[PDB]
Amino acid sequence: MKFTVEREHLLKPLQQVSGLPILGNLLLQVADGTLSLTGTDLEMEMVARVALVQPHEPGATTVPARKFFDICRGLPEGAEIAVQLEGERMLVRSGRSRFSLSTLPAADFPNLDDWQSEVEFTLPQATMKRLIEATQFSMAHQDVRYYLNGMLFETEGEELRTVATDGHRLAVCSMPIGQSLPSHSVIVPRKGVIELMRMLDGGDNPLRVQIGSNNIRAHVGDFIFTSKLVDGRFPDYRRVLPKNPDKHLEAGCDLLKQAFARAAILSNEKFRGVRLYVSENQLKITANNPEQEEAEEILDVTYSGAEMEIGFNVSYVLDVLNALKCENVRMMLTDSVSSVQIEDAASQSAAYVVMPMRL
Amino acid sequence: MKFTVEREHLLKPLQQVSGTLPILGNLLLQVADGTLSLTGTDLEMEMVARVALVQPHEPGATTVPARKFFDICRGLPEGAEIAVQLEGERMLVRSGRSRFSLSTLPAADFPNLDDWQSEVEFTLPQATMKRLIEATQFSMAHQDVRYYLNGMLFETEGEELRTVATDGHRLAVCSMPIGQSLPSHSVIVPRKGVIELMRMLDGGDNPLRVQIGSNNIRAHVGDFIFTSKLVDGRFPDYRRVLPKNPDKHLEAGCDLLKQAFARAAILSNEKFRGVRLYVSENQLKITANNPEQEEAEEILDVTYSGAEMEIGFNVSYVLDVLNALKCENVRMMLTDSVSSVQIEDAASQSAAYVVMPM
Ligand SMILES: O=C(O)c1ccc(-c2ccc(F)cc2)cc1
Ligand SMILES: [Ca+2]
Ligand SMILES: [Ca+2]
Ligand SMILES: [Ca+2]
Ligand SMILES: [Ca+2]
Ligand SMILES: [Ca+2]
Ligand SMILES: [Ca+2]
Ligand SMILES: [Ca+2]
Ligand SMILES: [Ca+2]
Ligand SMILES: [Ca+2]
Ligand SMILES: [Cl-]
Repeated sequence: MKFTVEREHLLKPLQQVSGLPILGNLLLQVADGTLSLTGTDLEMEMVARVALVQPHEPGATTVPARKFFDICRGLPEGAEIAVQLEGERMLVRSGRSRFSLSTLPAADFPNLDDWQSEVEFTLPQATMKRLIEATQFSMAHQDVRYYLNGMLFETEGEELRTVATDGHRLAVCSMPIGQSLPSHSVIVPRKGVIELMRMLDGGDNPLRVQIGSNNIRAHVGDFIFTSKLVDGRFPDYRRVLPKNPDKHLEAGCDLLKQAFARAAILSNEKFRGVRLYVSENQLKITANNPEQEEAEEILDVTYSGAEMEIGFNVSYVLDVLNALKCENVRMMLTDSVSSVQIEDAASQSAAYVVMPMRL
Repeated sequence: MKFTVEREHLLKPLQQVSGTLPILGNLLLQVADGTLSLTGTDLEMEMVARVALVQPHEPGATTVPARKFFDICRGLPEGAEIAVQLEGERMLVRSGRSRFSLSTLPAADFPNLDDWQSEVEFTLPQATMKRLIEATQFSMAHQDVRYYLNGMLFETEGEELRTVATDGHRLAVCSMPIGQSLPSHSVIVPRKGVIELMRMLDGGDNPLRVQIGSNNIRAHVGDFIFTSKLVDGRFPDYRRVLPKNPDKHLEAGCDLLKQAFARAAILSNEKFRGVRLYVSENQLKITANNPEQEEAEEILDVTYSGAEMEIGFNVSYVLDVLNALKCENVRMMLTDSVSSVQIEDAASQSAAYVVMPM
C-alpha cells in the first residue's frame, strides 16, 4: 500500500472519520484510484473517499487515528504526505519529517452488519441542517428512557420531520422535501445525530438518506455515514402540542431573551422558575430564589388576550429563544395550568413546547 | 446609600473586583465624598476600584453578591443608567423597567487586610509590566510543596525590575529598565496575585505605581488599587540556573523549530515527553519514540558551527519557551549532554529561559 496525497486533501476526511484499540484506528484502503478512510465505534461508521492523482499502490491497513491526524495537521500547509506500509509499521514522510506508526490488520477492522434500504430520499444539506439544529438541544442525555437519547426522524407525505424531547420540553421541526414518502419513523442515537450534523457543510452536494429496519445511512459527496437506529418507541409529539392556544404574545426575540436572561439570575438555581404576567400589550417577568432575592422585567409586547399568569423553567425558555435565531417570537398561551408553544413569529416550521410551573 | 451610574462606567470596575465563608463572595460598596468604591477580597489579596460619581448620590456602605450584581449590570443594555439604593437589608438595582433586589451582608463584617508600610516604590509603564509577566508566568510551579515556587520573584536591582519564575525543572527570567534608581530587593508574589496583577493591565497609557512592603505588594493603575500578601521563603538564584558558559550557539527560525518539536512530540512518551536533539554542522535532528516503538524524526537547517553533541529534553518545556517567545529567530545555547540549555530570542537578551536535560 502506497499513496502520496496533499495535506489539505486529507484534513477534512480525517476530521470526519475521527471520533478495543482498533476502534481508535482508521482503516486505510488504496483501491481503484481511491484512498478510502473509515472510522467506527461499532454503533456507527464514517467512510471518506479521496481521489489519488499521484502514483499509488493498492492495499489496506489500520493506523492510530489521533496520531495520524495530528501528524498530518502538524505538517506545513501544502505539504505532500507520502505513506507506505513497511512490515508491521506505517511510514509517513513529508520533507525531512519522518514517522513510523504502529498498525493493526485491516482484516480485524469491524464492519456493521449488512442490511437493506427500505426508505430513501434526497434533500439539500441545508434542509437537513435546519431540521437537526432546530431540535438537537432538546434530546435527552444518558436518560434511563434510552429511546429519548436521540432524535426521531419521521417521513409523512412530502415532509421530513425531526422531534426531540428529554421528557420535559419538546422541539419539533418539519420541512417539505418535494418527494412522496412512506409514513415512517426512526430514532437516530444522540451521537449519530451529532456526527451526521458534523458531516454537513450545507453546500451544494445533495444529501441522500437511506433508511433500513435497524440502520440509517447518509451520503454526501465523498462521505458516507452509517448508524444503527435506537430500537424503541418514541413519544407522539401530537399529544403534547397544546389544543387551541388562543392567547398569542409576539415580541422581538432579543428583547425577550435579554429580559429572561436578567430575571434568571435571581431564579432558583435548581428549578429555575420564573413567572409571566401578560396584559394589554405588556409582559412582566418575575423571578425569586430561596434567599428571597427578586427580579422584575416589564416589556412592551403585542398581546390582546385575557390577562393571565403562567410560570415556567427559564432555562428551557432561553434554550428555545437561543435555538430560534429569528427577529420576532410568538408565545402561544392558554392558561396557567397548560403548556406554552413557542415559534418564530414568521414561521410555523419549528415549534417548541415547555410545561407550566406552579410557583 | 444611593448612586446612579452609567453601565459602561461600572462593568470594568466590577470585572476587576470580581475575581465557603459567604462574605468573600460579596463586594463592599462605599459611597463617600465624590466616589463609589468597590472592593473584592479573598483574604490573600484585594482589589479596590474607584468610580467618580457625577450624578446625585447619598453616602453609605453595604456588601452584595459579586457575581449576581456583575451579571445583572452586564446583562443590561448598552447605555443603561443603573440606579442603586439600599433599602433595609436589601440592595435595589434599577434600570429602565428592570428591577432587582439583592441580599446584603453588613459592611462592618467585610474583612480588611492588615495595615502596613511602603518600603520600596517605583513607577513603570503598563507595557513594561505586561512584558515582564508574560515573559515568565508559564514557568511558575502549580502546587509544588516548595511553596516559594508557586509564585513569581519580583526583583529590583540598579534601575531594573526583573521577574523570575521556575518550577525546579525549567526557569524563565526577564529584566527591564525603568529609569529610577532602585534599592536591591526581592519579593515573591503568589501566582494568583500575578494573574490578577496581569489582568489589571488592560491596557492603555496609564502608568503603574508599585509599592512593596515587608509582607505586601500594592499596584496602583488608573482608578484601581491591587494589594497582595507576599510568599515567604528562599527563592532560587537565577544566576545559578543560567549556564556558566553555554558557548555552543545554534540559531533557527522560531516557528520552524516549534512546529518540528510539536510534530516530534506526538510520538514521545505521554508522561515523560522525552525527545533527543542531535546538533551538528548547520543541522539539528530531533527524534522521539514511545513505549510502542513508534518513532518521529525531524531534520532542520540551522546556523551552528560548534562541536557535535546530543541532549535529551522534556519537549513540553521546550514548546512552552518557543510559544512564549513571539519572535523571528531563537538562539539555543548549549554546554554538554548533561547540562541545561539556555534559550533566547536571537534579537533580544531581555529574557532568558533555562531547561534541564532529561
Ligand atoms: O529546589 C529548588 O529551589 C530548585 C529551584 C530551581 C531548580 C532548577 C534547576 C534547573 C533549572 F533549569 C530550573 C530550575 C531546581 C531546584
Ligand atoms: Ca493530492
Ligand atoms: Ca465513527
Ligand atoms: Ca411542525
Ligand atoms: Ca422587584
Ligand atoms: Ca455616570
Ligand atoms: Ca480580589
Ligand atoms: Ca535578563
Ligand atoms: Ca524514523
Ligand atoms: Ca556537569
Ligand atoms: Cl420565581
